[PDB]
Amino acid sequence: GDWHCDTKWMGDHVITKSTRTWVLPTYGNHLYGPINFDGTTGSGANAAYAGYKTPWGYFDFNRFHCHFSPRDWQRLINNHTGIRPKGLKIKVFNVQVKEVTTQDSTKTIANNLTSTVQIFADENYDLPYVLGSATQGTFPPFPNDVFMLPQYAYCTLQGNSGKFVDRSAFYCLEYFPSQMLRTGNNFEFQFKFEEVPFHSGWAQSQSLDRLMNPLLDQYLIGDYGTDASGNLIYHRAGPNDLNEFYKNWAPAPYECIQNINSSDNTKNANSINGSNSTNKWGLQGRQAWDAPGFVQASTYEGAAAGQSLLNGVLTFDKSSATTSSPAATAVNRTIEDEIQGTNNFGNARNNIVAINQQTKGTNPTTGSTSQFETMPGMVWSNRDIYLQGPIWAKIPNTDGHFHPSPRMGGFGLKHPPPMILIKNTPVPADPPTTFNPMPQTSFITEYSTGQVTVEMLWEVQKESSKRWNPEVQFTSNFGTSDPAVDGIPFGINNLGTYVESRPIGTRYISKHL
Amino acid sequence: GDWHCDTKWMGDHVITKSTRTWVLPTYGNHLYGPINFDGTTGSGANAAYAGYKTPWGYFDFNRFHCHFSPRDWQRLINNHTGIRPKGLKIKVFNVQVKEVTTQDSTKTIANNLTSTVQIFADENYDLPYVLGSATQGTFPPFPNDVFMLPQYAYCTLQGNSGKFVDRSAFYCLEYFPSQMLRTGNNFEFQFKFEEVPFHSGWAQSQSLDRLMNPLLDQYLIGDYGTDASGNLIYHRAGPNDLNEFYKNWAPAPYECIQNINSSDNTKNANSINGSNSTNKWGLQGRQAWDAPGFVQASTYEGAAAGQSLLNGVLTFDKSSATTSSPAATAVNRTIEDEIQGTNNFGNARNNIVAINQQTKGTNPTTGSTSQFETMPGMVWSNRDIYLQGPIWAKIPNTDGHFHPSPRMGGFGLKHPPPMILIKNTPVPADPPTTFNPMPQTSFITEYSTGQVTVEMLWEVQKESSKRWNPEVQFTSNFGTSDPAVDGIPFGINNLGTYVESRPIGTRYISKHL
Amino acid sequence: GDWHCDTKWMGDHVITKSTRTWVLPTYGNHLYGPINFDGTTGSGANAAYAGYKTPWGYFDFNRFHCHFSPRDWQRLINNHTGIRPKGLKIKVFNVQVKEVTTQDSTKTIANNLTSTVQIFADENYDLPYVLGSATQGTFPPFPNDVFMLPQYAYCTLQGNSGKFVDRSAFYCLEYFPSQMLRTGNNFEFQFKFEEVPFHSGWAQSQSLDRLMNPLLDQYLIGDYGTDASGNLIYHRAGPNDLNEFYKNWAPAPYECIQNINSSDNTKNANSINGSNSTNKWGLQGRQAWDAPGFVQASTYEGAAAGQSLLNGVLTFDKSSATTSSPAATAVNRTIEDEIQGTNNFGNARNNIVAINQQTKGTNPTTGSTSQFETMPGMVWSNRDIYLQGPIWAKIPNTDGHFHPSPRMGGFGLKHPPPMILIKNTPVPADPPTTFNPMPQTSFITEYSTGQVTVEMLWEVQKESSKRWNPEVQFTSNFGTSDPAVDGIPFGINNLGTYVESRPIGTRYISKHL
Repeated sequence: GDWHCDTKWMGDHVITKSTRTWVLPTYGNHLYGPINFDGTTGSGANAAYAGYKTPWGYFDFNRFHCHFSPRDWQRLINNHTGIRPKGLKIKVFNVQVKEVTTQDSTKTIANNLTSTVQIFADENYDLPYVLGSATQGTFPPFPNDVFMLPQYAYCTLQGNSGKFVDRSAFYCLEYFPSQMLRTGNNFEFQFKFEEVPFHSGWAQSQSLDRLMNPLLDQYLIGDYGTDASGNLIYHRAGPNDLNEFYKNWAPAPYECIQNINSSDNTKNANSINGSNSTNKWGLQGRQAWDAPGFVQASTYEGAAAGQSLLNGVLTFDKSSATTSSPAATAVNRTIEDEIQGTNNFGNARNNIVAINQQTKGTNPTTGSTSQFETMPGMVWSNRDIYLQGPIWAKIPNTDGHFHPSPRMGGFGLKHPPPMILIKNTPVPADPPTTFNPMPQTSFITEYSTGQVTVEMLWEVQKESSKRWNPEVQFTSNFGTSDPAVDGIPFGINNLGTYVESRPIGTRYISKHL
Repeated sequence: GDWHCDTKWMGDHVITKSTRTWVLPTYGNHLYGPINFDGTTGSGANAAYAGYKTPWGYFDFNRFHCHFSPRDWQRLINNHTGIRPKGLKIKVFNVQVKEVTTQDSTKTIANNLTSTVQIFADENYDLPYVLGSATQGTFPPFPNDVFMLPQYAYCTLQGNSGKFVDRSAFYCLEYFPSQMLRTGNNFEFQFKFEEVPFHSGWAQSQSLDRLMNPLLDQYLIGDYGTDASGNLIYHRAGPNDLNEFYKNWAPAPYECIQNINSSDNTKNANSINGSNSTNKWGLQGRQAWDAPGFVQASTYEGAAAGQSLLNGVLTFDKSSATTSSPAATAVNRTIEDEIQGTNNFGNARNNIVAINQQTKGTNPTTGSTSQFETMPGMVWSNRDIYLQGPIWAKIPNTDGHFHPSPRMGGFGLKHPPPMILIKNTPVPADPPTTFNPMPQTSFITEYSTGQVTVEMLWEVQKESSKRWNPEVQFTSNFGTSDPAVDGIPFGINNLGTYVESRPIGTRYISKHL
Repeated sequence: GDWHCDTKWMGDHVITKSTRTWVLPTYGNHLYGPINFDGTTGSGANAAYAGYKTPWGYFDFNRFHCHFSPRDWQRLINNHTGIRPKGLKIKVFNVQVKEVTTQDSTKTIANNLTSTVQIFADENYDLPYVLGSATQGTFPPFPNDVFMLPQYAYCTLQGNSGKFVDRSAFYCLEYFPSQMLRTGNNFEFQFKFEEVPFHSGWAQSQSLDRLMNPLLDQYLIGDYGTDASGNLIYHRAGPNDLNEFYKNWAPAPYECIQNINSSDNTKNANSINGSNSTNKWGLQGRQAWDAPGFVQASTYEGAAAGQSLLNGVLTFDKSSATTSSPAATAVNRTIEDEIQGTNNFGNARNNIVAINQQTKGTNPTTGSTSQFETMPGMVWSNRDIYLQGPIWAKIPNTDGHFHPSPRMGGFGLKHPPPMILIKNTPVPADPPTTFNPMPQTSFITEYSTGQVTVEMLWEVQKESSKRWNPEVQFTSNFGTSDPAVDGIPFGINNLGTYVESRPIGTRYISKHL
């Protein structure tokens, strides 16, 4: 094969080709193993797990910025109001296996021509599907970078203290038909996405509470109170009070999510514990963070600067890092302000409901609600997709699901792109000259490398806006930057590392609600 | 492929094939980087720049002596009065990649059969075009020589102090479809030049100020002065004074360029600073040398020996050298005396113009002009092309340009031959046995080498001169040379280096103006 | 006919339909008249003119914002790098004539069904062409607005003191075949533009003084000075000093234009007279402002804030006004910073040239030039087109012209869209009952009104940029505005007037030079 990265913009379609270079170590000395964590030490009992490690490794292209460049992304989001995937093609080729030898003086790396690697795609979704979990190991943003393929592992059911049970499964991955690749062999795979709705690539220029003609007043009469003697009073909503209007629709449901201010130091309580104050959902005797949760507006218009939600937003790294506790200057923190029309600000407990039953003696009382869930007549909007975020997720296999759109973002798929696994086939060292029945555990040290190209077909919506005035769009203004320390933003810096300077998202075009 | 260098002289065409051997290092450890120079130190603020370095490298065949030999060039310039390019074919083949290993005792070079190199031609001119700038890295004059491919880099817009701005661009070159070459693969490219006018390969045997029949006198009456009483006087130009003639045409425009004498020591002022006395043109707050400028006659007939213009001529090295301050015996200094018919000598301020308005009291006054630019009715001639000089240049992409002939020489092209880039594809070293998300920065040390053949098709004008007497032509008379120190001129010397002994140019045939 | 305004974006084409409502008064009581201004009083002798007034009136759609809306313009300039006109169709219809009667108590307006108006297009350009002069009378920006058709008048040759001469022409416009329009009649006209080059809709990301590979150094040797004894010294330009490089091309020509600072009060001299310090060009004994002149960069990168040129830029009104001395807050002042790559900043006198001839005694001297005109090897860029500016101009009918691009902007046309004239046909009042030979000068007071729709076809260039990082684009960020005083920018304000908030131009996309 050959190296081709590019994009081709057609009218309703766009094709993004990109190709990388990878390196595959031998994981676990060609051995499976059990893994668990009991809840006795460390984080606690909620952190327990049980599963297996596998000598295999896999490709993960799930994130968007694998397939797009900051210029191609800008071309998408200013012009087009929607996108969905159509199909993908991936090809792994130019595989070459290298053997390592050490005399303690130096390493000597040689190229073994006849050794192979094994690769297969999991067509029927027989193995546990780890791709939709937004973990690391994805292709790099920048094509000149060389990346390392992750090791495959999974969790099964667990008992108390992170132990196996009867339902726990063990999967042998050598029991799957696979293809062996030498130099001069390649692996190709075709895939076609199922029908999904376009992601809404447009911000909304109206609110639900004002859909009305503001000059008029209703023919529907309201209940304005009671008399001093107890007689009912009526009122007609009009342009003086538009909150009085009867309405057909209601905004999004919510669970109350605590607020936190990223910019302003003086808006946050001192020394809050994010583990205690985060929303949880419990299952099977233990409870896990509910994050990000169902999307709420992080901030609305006319709100404090820096307002956000605690574990309510996505946050990314400017450049790939292992830090585990990154500084505020090393991260890109997204904000959802574009859904503020249909989606109430999380941590605002506005919704009011009647808590008693009136009569002569008892005055009616109401109260604000911390959690208000779905009822007929509600409209909401999904979380935005970002250049740095996940493309898809696998809808769990279950008897029911409600609005199966992934909470982190992207496209819920029942048959997502399959998970493609690869390993270095083992080559044994010299056996003894008398037969031994035991397994032969001594192998030659080796690793693999090659290229992988990924071509993906997308479906876009181009629109016609009849608003007169111009619209906000994504522009790059940093002023000046210093080539002696940090290069062009969204470019290579002085040390050679690629830096994504700020988060980007798809909603720059306003459309009336 | 096979090794073929040669020339084939057809009637109106000539075909020049030549093939070389190159070596490609790994540049920058497979990393991009920003580069700049602030104006705080060194040369000054006018020297500031900003841009990027690239792991890629490229082929530059632009100079003439890549495609011709001193004998083939002589055959061209004595017989033919014009030349222009038609098409070119280049083929890079026999690529082989070699790996280097060092124990500090010695280097060990081995041949990796399965490694590749990446190569593509930039068809659409998407990357900044660095070829027309007359920098080093060109193929050698002599085919047996082995040369090194340059590293690719470019400049973008800059702010103050050599910093990036919003308009500054960063180009990822792995985003271009490319071809991978092993042993047994080759890269071929076809190109066809756009229509251009022949370069004038003829010196001119007349002057503009004498185009007339010298025996006759005009029927046009001139203004010879006024009377002692103020009455107009008339005169008829004739063979006694031929400068009095009215004329249809005027010579070339000029900016005054200072003169300097290369041969004669006693004609030059002591300790002049060439940086202060050179013509400049300023742009964007800073100012750069205007050189060579629009061509003027370096010397005319009946002028001091050694006369030339300061930064008005091209100067070359007899053999490839890095000296940065070469001695006068190491350089070939061209001289333009063949345009002296239409092109006035630079630094001669001859042109005279009226600076006031006469009346009874005021006598008419005139003055000489330092700068006299284009007006209707002017004729000039372009700078000569030399065996050692550039073939073409890329006309900038702009709304207007006036007589877009390159000031250094050759053929201005809107679609020049594209820039062809190549790099060694990276091969990683042994990764760790536990997954790491970071980019893998350790690679195997390697380099590439191969052959490249360039075949170019030319279009020539053969002429018929009806002058009776013979013409000057390019002949080789050095007398005798010493094989013990310097070999045949235009040949290998004692140390094995190729030496170009004197500059050559295309205008040896006289033609009346 | 019917009312249709809209735009249709096709791939390489876009169609803009817009329709207005106009009102035509009776000009001059149906009489021609001579007009002149002698130079005896007022502005001076340079202000003199002579010509005629005409009862006719005409349509002028020349400006861009007649055909585009701020949203349609944004859609053009962010996506497309070029535009040129193809054809236009105009239709004037629904004409109705109204008669006015006054008893001094009140006016009474009645509708005369059988009266007509006269209209013709000037196909052969027989009348003097007044459209390319950027005067008022153009269609409004906002379609709901009603506008008044201008009166037609022209200037002819003049003697001293603004008097007619033999060459002066008088044109009778009733000598042109015309069409009479009642209610139920319409006038349609087709036109097809001649071939013109696309306007460059892209800013430039490189400079002429840096086109080079910054890592390399030239094979061309320069002249670095002379020795202490008079011997020539050589030097090789390299990455330490890139201004030393020889170059093929040179920046734009210039006439020095004085600078003025719009923002900063403290950068301007006190009480300068703009009439004395503006560039002039004289003709026929008198001299007129040269403005804007050939375009120079108003400001460059790393220059004082608010820097501009005095009468070097275009300036517009935010809303149509007669003020004649508008305040700085009522105007939109354009700035040309996007040509700073090929076009030197006006009022920077950088260009340096040799003013003498050296020898032993005389040291070489140089000087900076106030005016530096076109010479071979220059490249420049035309003035930008703006949403508020003129589309085209008529190239004068003359034997020669150099780069005939209009200095204010747009497309120079030899056969521009013809000038279309209209008048109310006169209806006489009651004549006497005995024959009189004299002309009948008493008429009925009347005016006309109707609609005019203009459909124009445009040709656009969509591009592919391979730069990695995002580009600057035109976005609307005003923060918040107050509906109680000024409405949405580029929208109707509180008083009902349409306001264009800031100037817009076509160059938002960078492209390497």
